Amino acid sequence: KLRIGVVGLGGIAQKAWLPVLAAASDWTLQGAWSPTRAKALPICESWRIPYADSLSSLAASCDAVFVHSSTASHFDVVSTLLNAGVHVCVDKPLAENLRDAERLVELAARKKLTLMVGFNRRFAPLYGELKTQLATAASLRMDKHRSNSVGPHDLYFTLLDDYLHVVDTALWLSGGKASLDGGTLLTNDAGEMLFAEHHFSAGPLQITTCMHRRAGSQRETVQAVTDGALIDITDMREWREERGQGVVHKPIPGWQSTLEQRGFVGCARHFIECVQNQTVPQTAGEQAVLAQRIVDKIWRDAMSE
Amino acid sequence: KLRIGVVGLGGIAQKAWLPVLAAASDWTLQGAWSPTRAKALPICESWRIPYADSLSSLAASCDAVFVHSSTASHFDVVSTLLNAGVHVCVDKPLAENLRDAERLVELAARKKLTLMVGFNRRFAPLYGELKTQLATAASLRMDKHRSNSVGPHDLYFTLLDDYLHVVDTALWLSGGKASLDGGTLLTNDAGEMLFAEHHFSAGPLQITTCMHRRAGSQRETVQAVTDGALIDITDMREWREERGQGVVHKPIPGWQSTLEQRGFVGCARHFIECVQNQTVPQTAGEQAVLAQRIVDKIWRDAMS
Amino acid sequence: KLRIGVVGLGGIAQKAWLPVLAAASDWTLQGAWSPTRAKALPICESWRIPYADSLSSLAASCDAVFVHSSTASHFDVVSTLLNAGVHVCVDKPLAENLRDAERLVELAARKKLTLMVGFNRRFAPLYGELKTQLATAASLRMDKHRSNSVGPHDLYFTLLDDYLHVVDTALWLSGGKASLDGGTLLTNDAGEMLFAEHHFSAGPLQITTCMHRRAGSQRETVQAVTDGALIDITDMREWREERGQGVVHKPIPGWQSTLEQRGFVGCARHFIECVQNQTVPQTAGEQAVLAQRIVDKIWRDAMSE
Amino acid sequence: KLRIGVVGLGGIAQKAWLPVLAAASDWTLQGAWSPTRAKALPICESWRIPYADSLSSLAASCDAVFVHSSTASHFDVVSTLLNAGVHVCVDKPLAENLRDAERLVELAARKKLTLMVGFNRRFAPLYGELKTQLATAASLRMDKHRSNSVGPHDLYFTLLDDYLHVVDTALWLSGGKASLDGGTLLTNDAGEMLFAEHHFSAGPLQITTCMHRRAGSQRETVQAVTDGALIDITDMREWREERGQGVVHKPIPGWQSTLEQRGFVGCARHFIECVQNQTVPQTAGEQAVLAQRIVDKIWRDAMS
Repeated sequence: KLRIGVVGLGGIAQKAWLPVLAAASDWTLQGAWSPTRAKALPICESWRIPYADSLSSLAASCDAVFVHSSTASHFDVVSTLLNAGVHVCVDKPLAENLRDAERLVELAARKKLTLMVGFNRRFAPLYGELKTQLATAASLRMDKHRSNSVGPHDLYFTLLDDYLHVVDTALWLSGGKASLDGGTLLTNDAGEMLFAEHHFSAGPLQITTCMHRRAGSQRETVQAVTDGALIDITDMREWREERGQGVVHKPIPGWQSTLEQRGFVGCARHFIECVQNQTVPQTAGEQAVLAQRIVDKIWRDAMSE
Repeated sequence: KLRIGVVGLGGIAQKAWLPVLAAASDWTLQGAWSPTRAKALPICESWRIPYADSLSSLAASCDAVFVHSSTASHFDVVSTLLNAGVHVCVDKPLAENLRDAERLVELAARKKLTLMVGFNRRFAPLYGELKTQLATAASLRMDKHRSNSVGPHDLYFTLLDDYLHVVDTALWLSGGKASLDGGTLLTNDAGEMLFAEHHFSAGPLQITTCMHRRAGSQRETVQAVTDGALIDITDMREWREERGQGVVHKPIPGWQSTLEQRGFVGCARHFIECVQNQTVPQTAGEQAVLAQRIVDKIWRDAMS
Repeated sequence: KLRIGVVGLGGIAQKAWLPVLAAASDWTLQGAWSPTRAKALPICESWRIPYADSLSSLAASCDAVFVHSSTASHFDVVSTLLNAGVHVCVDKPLAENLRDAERLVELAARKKLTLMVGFNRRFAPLYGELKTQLATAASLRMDKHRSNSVGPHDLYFTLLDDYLHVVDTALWLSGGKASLDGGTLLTNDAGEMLFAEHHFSAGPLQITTCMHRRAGSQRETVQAVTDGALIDITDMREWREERGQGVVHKPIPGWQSTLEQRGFVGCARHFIECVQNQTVPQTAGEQAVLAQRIVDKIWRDAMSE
Repeated sequence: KLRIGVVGLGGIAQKAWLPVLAAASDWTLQGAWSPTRAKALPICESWRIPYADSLSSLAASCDAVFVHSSTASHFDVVSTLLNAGVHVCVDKPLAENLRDAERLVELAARKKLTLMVGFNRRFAPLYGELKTQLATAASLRMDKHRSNSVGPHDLYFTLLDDYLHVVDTALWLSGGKASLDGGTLLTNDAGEMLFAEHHFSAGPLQITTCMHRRAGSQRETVQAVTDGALIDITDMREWREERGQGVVHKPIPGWQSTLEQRGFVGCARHFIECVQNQTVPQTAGEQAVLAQRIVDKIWRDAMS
């Protein structure tokens, strides 16, 4: 059975990327570490888990590790772990720099290790169920808004830290083969992201990614207009479809965690399985920098006009 | 009290307009006329409406006429009605061809008559209500679908008879200075429209018009993403907004009159008011062909 | 073709009991009258309809008439019309007195005329569709609340003027054969109705009628718990059912008036048809004073304790 | 930091309680024990929980124990656990028989231990939130159904293992001084419960408990008709209220933890708090058997 390590304080991890390891079957949680040797000691004790004192040890005694620390650190962390011959699964941004990412993708292969990005969304039960229905899709629009989170970081940061999630999911749902027709980027006076919306075209299918940081509501939705059906998904939890017989709400499994709905579980499992079976992850190599390449293409333009 | 006349007793007429033009305290219905004359007499009797065998007969006995018949016969009917000194309220496509539409508009200006297009959606309480909240709007999408209506008519008829609604409403709701950025059109081998979507840009705001003729849902909706709130309107009847403290469902009073929510009532009132007050309607002049100028271009480009 | 007369100013009638005569097919609207010879002259003109100057004339030149005037007048009006050999359809309360009602039911029969109460609810498309589904119903509860209408009239009035509607519909839906097990009646200091809720038992099936005059919302609902399904109906417009495959919203016919949803149309038509076919109306004779007999049974108790 | 022990690793235990008793900063999980011992060892390892071959072994190593096993074995387990100076939090039916339940309560008072019943619904944010708005309530109905669960157990087990939830919650939400007015019970030829409904009266307020084992819906709801507002709560997660200005949907934060919305978390915290603070829990004494005294009577009367 594999030993798994976790890198990632507890801001978010404690909520999902931690109770998700409260499974234990086929693999074990072999300790965890984080840069803030302080706000991590408590959770390690409260959860009864080994607290590595340095990334060196944590890597030493692990076969694979989930990295959920700051996006700025992702590169170094993954870079260190990979060099320790450890399998890694990094959170959304591979590295806050396109090249740096293409390099980790090289290192990982060049060292017969598996490196995949944690696109929990490609593992949400409802998004996967939808993907097997968009065969005759004509319109696909995804929204992810924040009530009031005009993040202290600049546009660049928020693009790789939030919008990337929308682009990733949208492109994965369309079959990964769209073009960037147009869109917009709105920032306040502080150069901070306020809004973002773009349009893609995968043949006849029209894709739309949309995000607003001050919409007075934290909602996430996916709308699909296909031939014979109209499907809508709210918060990866609600599923409504119309097939000419009235609006139908798919039943929500009585005992299902939110960590399973967002695709966290399925992502971990698919990571753990690829290690053993020694297979290529769904989000590795090209699939790990894809959407990032697009997000980058946009920024490269919205910073020249 | 003007004398109101009606043209075209087909479906919508009897379901929407007629019920609006019968219960009137400020005007009176004095006649009707269909290019078919078939079942026309029984229909008119149903409404106690003196049937007119001819337009020039219906015109010679009216002051203002609401036209609603095959988009093709519009020009011939409107120009005639306008030559008889009768104010007219045309139904959606002013005329089948763009130049024709303008011809009628000009003909109305010279003749000094009130010629407006009946864009009922511009008078829907909830839509006009929404138009006042989009000051800080960033995203605006309007969706209008059919469960399975790839009806006999071709792409050209559908663009002018249905997709125009979306394009005109969306542009009206967002200032009215947007530009076409792209989109697509899909038709089966017969040339009948199947799907249509387009993107417009009025500054930072992104507008989207979408219509699918076979999506399994006859739903209509408007989605707005503003600064500090999210508004959704379904079938011109349901209003939901979220401003940081949970979704709210605006109340729906006994005023619940489909004919009123959908804007028919207000459209009629507005037409007659302009006629009696000799003012310019919200759907006249360049405004009665702004969306059509757009829809036409989309079609022409498709055929090239 | 029959000539139909209408008695009923325009408070409500103008909204429904009037645009409902904007049909005309098999019968004609032969004028209308009301006690207030003032606030009725306008509508008669605006709707282009003959304004009888007295109930005498209106009855003289009609074959049947819809009575939608004050409940206090119902008796006299119907009593006059019946004596004029005219067929009548009276609004909800037959007479504000049980005996008086049983007398009109006699007169009407004794004069080979048809007298039915206008229980528009027994003709609402969704309530009728429900009735054919309550075969294995175990629980049936109906609510009818007003946002803030603590009516100037006393408890008695409001019981025959509003609660009667709930009791009628509830009993008709259960098959008309329940018993009054219990309930409550709450009035303010002015002796005005504030609340009302009762429980009936039609064998195993438990029925509940519920009304509050100050619930801060004007909603009407019907809930059914049957064997194999869970059905809910809001405002005679919305229909949701759960049959183990998720919640399903029945589609609302695109072009359907509200006057048709509340059962107004179907009620008029069924009235007009019984005249010609000379058949017994669904709400005539015993079915016209039924629920009223119950409403009365309650009051007779809530006015002795 | 008390030592927490668990009894019964069946379903709910692993889905609700365990996940609540593992992530703890104020206490520690020190063991577990099932009357089956089958797969028990693999389960405990899954949670890194030293398996106890015996109760007196689990007890000898704990301070407080959360019991959740076959309603029948409750008495034998609780009395034993109480004889070993261990505070216990029993699962719904304190004991299978009423006198037994009281026996345990008394045994806890003498022994000076904290004995409470785990009524998670009394600690659900939304339910406790609602209990503060029913000051002017007139009607209160709680509905809990199953799509098709006429499970093996008979009417008696179901009344105590499921219908008790409704009866206890409803009574708790409405003051707690209601009286049984009537209702009905339905069972198939096998004697398995099919449906149950009852009416209570606490003054002018009317309370209704309803449960059907095969209604095609696993829905849970609470309906309140107060003076000036209408509140609806579905599956302890959705809150809707209408106070004259349209229905409102209370917001649902990232706090979205089924285990928390359903009250499990708060129930645990409350138990341990009372133990360490030596105070009386909200579900102890007469309160740990108020609804059971009612449900039993209903059953006895049915069997007469």
